[PDB]
Amino acid sequence: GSSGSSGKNFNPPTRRNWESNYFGMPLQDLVTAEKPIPLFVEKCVEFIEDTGLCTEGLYRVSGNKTDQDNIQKQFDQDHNINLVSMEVTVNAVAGALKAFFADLPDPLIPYSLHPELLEAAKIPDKTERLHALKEIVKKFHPVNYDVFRYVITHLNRVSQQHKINLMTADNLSICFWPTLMRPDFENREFLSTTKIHQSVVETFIQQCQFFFYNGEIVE
Repeated sequence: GSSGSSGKNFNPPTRRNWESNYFGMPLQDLVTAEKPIPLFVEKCVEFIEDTGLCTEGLYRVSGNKTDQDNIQKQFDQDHNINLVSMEVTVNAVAGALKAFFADLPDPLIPYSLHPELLEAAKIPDKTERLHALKEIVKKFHPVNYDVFRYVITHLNRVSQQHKINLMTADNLSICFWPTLMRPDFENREFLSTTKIHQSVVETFIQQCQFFFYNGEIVE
């Protein structure tokens, strides 16, 4: 006899910027007809609201970054994760939510709707301005359109209690400007137009309800 074991040995593989078969594929592929909106996003949105929507600058202030690391990682290795169970800091979940949009292979807003969004934002008639933006947002991809709406739907809630999260529709519209649209550092190489863009985004949120909800025109 005298049968004794010694154990086993091995070495882990390599690691690159990231490892996932989703990043490469477009959202349209990642998501399904049944659920066009990505869980990750929702889980992050519904979470914040559930854990109270009065977190000082949920987006403006993130605090730690490591928190987001596990948020995306753990979620990657396990889609059945429970943010609540982790008991992380709202600020964290907030950032992780955006990061996703930043990873997207393409910008939420297409280049074929850049001038269309501004041309409808510079409109004099307040009402018309909302209508044009309500009809233009219809051209938005049937995959991103759903999300874009869900996201904003939450922002509006944050702007309401800005007195707490010190964040208004305008502030949020800017804090999301990066992802929503990531132009080239050299955006001044050509004629510069009035800061109408910022207004566009901000507007959508402010009047994000009137669009469908038909809520009175707020100010």
